[PDB]
Amino acid sequence: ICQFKLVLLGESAVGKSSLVLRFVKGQFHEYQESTIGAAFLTQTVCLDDTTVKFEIWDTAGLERYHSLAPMYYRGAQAAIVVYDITNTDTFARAKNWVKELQRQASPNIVIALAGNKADLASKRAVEFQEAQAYADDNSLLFMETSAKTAMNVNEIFMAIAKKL
Amino acid sequence: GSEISKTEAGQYSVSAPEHKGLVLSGGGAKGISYLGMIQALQERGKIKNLTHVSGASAGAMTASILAVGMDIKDIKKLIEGLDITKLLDNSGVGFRARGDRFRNILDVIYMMQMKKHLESVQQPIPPEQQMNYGILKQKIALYEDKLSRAGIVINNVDDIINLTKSVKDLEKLDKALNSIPTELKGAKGEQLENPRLTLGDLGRLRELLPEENKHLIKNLSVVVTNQTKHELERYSEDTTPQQSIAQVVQWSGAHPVLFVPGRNAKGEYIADGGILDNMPEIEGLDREEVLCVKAEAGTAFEDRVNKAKQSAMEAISWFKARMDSLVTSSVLNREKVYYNIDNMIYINTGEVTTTNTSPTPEQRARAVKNGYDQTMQLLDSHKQTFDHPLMAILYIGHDKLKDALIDEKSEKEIFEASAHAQAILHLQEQIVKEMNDGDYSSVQNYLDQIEDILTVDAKMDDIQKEKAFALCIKQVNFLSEGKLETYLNKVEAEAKAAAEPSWATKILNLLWAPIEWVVSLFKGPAQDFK
Ligand SMILES: Nc1nc2c(ncn2[C@@H]2O[C@H](COP(=O)(O)OP(=O)(O)NP(=O)(O)O)[C@@H](O)[C@H]2O)c(=O)[nH]1
Ligand SMILES: [Mg+2]
Repeated sequence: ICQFKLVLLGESAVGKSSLVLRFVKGQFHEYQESTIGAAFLTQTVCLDDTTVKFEIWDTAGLERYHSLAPMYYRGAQAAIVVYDITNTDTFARAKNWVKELQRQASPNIVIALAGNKADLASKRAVEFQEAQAYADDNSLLFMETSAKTAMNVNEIFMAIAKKL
Repeated sequence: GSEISKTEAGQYSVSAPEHKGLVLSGGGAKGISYLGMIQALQERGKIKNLTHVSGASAGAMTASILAVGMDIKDIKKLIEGLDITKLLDNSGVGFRARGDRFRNILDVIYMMQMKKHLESVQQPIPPEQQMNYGILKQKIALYEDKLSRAGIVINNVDDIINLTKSVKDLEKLDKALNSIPTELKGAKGEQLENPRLTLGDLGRLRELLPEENKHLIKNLSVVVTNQTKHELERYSEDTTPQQSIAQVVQWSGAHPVLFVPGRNAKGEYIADGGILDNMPEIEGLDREEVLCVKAEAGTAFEDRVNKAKQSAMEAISWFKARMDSLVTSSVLNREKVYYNIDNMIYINTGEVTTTNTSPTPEQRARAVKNGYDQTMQLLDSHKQTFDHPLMAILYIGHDKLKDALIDEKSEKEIFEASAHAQAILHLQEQIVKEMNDGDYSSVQNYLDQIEDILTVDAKMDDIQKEKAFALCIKQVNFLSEGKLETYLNKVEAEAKAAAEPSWATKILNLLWAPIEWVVSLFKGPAQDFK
């Protein structure tokens, strides 16, 4: 039973709160309410023969809650920075979170990068080749997730556990 | 729906509570005992915002001259100079009082003050308001009719007082007003409007008055005893609007020792609403917006105060007992860890007992000052203030506060301290969840994170974070039905049997801290005392 603290960061309306629902309860709501402050869950998965336990903190993405961030990642051993592929600016904001994570968070944190809403390739604005580049340059764990089709949701989380 | 406001000196007061109700207990209290209480509510302005008022026994009378909107100057003259003993009219020697004379002084009091309120109304009178003015005007005529037929003119309060001081004018009064029937009927047996001023006339008067001054008239409700049905009845402005005020007030104060029982509209027997001690409840209101007043006997008063001073001394003793244990469980005693407002006003009758035939003006003004000081002392317990905003959000329920996270104009300091509070609560509810499952593994982990929030994010002082953490520990210990304390007692005992320091040492210390210290503004360590 190795217990770790995880925190989802990113701009609002990217899919942070929905990824958690897909990762835990395996559901999805097209009309989800916005996260006020932060919600707390604990999900237990077992890689190989060893059990790990996540202390998940789904944060609020609005600009106001930015000052409350260090409370959420101070003891985090992992951080998922979620952006939208249908919004270039959300990805541009994710760059600031990572760069802020690198500055202020724990030096041994397993930062992950996620490009969500990947099912909306119709309105895709960010390029997968670009994000994969920026990630590989910044030592991140980049995938393309989709809480609407369960794509890479369980994959990105457990991929962090491998490094844990 | 409370808010938290930063004060001029960097502290955090919470929004003052608003009381819209007032209820007086049915007991062996005299009307003089409620004088200091009203004088206090006036001085602090707790009366103007009252919508409803209730009472039984002598309270039913006191709550009736409040609902009529009598000025606090007249009430002082009325309450101080009105011996009920004067208003006893036995049918003869060896008999109990009729209860007709006490009922008639009430009607005079009401008609004098309900008249001076109609004179303040602005003429003409609106169509849908045309009726209500007529009925009230008709009744006062009836009262002024009979009174003129007896040679008594009442347009002052002092006229009512000296009226009582003369049996001649008193018997004149009884012959006059008793003529007025209690129940008018006629084909087809339908009930006709009661010729006396009723509970509903209080509602009629108020609709007439401008919104500027509609606050002068309160919703009156009294409680009596039904000696036939052997239970309690409640007469209200809303429920029984056709019921005379002077009837139910005399009824509710008709002790079977001094007064003959009354006659219900069915003929059932009716007496004092406080033969046994009873606290009425105002229907349509919450508990936390109603001021409750109870008069206790002298011995009954001191007994309650002493058993409170005692359990507050033990709270400090048990802490020192734990610190002196170093170098018997925390259910001792009555430790309330969430904030609940105290609206209970206790009044010491003292020497004005029900046995005291006649009290000296010495021990009368004593019974007044007690009710004044005690009412003031209680109101001083509604003013919440804290040194740190998180302490307020933790001690007072976040369900009892206006959500600042949703508010876009809420100050950053309160908006941040609220997020700090929901994080701790998240952890608090997890420790409880896991301990009940049987997993006590991350208990220390979660508590370390809680303390970390208090000291890093909240940036509390080293001493005001002790109180904050202790409360967080006490609250979890409460929410887990003691599962935390027991587990904390094992770990520490399993660490002394290994000669090694433990983490459970400081957690148990705070767990045993006096609650009277953690919610205080005491700037010192746990040498709180009293
Ligand atoms: N197509 C698609 N829609 C998604 C995906 N993830 C989330 N959404 C949608 O995006 C909206 C926002 O979801 P939410 O998870 O609340 O975003 P958030 O980042 O948690 N917002 P906040 O942080 O302010 O609570 C919802 O309408 C949800 O259905 C995804 O992978 N694909
Ligand atoms: Mg969210």
